[PDB]
Amino acid sequence: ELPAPVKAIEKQGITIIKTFDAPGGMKGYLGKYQDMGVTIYLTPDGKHAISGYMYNEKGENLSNTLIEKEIYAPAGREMWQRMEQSHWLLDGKKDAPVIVYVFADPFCPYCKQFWQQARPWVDSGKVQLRTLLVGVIKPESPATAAAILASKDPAKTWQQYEASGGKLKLNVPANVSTEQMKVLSDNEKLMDDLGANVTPAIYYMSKENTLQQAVGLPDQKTLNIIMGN
Amino acid sequence: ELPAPVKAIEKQGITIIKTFDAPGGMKGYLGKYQDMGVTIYLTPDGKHAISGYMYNEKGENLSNTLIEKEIYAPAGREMWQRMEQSHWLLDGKKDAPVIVYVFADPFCPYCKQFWQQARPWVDSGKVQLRTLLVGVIKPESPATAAAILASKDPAKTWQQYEASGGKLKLNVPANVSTEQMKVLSDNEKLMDDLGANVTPAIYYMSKENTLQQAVGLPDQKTLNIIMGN
Repeated sequence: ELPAPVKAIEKQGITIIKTFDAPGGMKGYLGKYQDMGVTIYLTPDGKHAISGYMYNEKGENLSNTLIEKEIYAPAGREMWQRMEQSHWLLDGKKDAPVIVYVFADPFCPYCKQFWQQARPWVDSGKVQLRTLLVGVIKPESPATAAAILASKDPAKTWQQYEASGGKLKLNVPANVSTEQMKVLSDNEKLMDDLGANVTPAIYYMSKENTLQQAVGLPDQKTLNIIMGN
Repeated sequence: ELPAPVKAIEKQGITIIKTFDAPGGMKGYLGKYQDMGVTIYLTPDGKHAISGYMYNEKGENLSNTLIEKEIYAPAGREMWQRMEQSHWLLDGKKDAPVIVYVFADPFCPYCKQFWQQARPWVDSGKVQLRTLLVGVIKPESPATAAAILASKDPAKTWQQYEASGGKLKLNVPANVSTEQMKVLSDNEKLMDDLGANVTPAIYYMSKENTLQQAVGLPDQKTLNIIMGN
């Protein structure tokens, strides 16, 4: 079966995912304890195993890197793709290295405050905010979001709208177009799939491309991390 | 200096105590993170180190054993000796394998309840309770404790006293003898040195002879552990 020392560690509540190659003639085992990723290393003598974190000369926590890359990160990747394939509005330079998605409703105070918080990074060209509009808070949310999407330059209109705290006057059409309704409904479903029904629901990448989430108004630390600082 | 991989781990908040021999050509380092003991193992390639716990074929957590034996346990040993050298009263067989010390006052409800809880183990000859009397709760505590020490068979009198819930009538002398006062004062100082002023203050051995403490009335789990079950 499995080496005795490793079997002993399994009995401590660990479920093995797979085996992997490690340095120094050691064999590695990737697993989980409850929801936590863990790495086990079989010693050269083969009669001992160490459950813990391996570091290299440069000081990188190799176990952390592997756990984030193979356990925590994967499942959310297809979601990041779905957001990229959605009809989002661009706020910032198209080539900004840091991409942040935000599900926002026209009648949401914190969406506006987050928009303001992000200015330094967006204006410097470091971050680009991609907004996926939804109409779920107020009776007029759908129509207002659709009106923004119906404007000549939706992205600019949204920026002006958020900058004005929602005081920006708009031309609200006689009805929501079928295309606008599809965008809003598709965005709402994706938002629901991501797990947070409250706006703003902010998504960004960190920790070996793990899809991260922030809901509501981020505090200073979370903001700096979202912005890739 | 120290191997680079180990130096990297030190930077994560670890302070090294000493180096030690490990299996498979690996070098071990014993240290602490805050108040927690930790073990680090340098890999055969010498360019990596693992911070974690080593297990053997029999399933023993060797790191835990070493940490308990060399870090957590030592400092309290001299205290266990001081209790053994004190004037305690025996409750149970002199050859009972499990020794439990208890600092008790004559006017303490929980001391009496703990005494009752311990009967099964004391009567089976598995545990021996060694009581170090103190007189600190009530005005009459000193005189009553001294009266017990002054009786023909102090140990039996104490047992009868606890069994009766303190209703056992006693012959209280005209004064506390100098020897009785020395016992009470010495016991009180040792109790204070151990860190718990509340009675009952219970001491026992577990985890590689680490001096353990229980204060007040132990719940079922703690009781079973104190009794060595």
